[PDB]
Amino acid sequence: QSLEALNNVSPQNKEALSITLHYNKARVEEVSNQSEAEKLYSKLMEKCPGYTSNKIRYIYLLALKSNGNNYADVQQLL
Amino acid sequence: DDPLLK
Repeated sequence: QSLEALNNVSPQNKEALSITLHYNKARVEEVSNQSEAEKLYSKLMEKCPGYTSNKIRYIYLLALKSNGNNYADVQQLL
Repeated sequence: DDPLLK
């Protein structure tokens, strides 16, 4: 319902609220299915590379999948 | 520096 109502948001805050809602939906997916969560994580990272929680969660999921074989990514994020 | 991030 929040995503449906996002169409009525003022354009100034529309980008920020869309990013927030997509992050929340990606969290719900990560609870349900990690693949869609990672997809939305990539979508938001392309949309806003400056956000940290998205990158943290994406790298954390990658480390879970790669058994901590992305130490370079963690160092770069640090 | 991004007003969007702020």
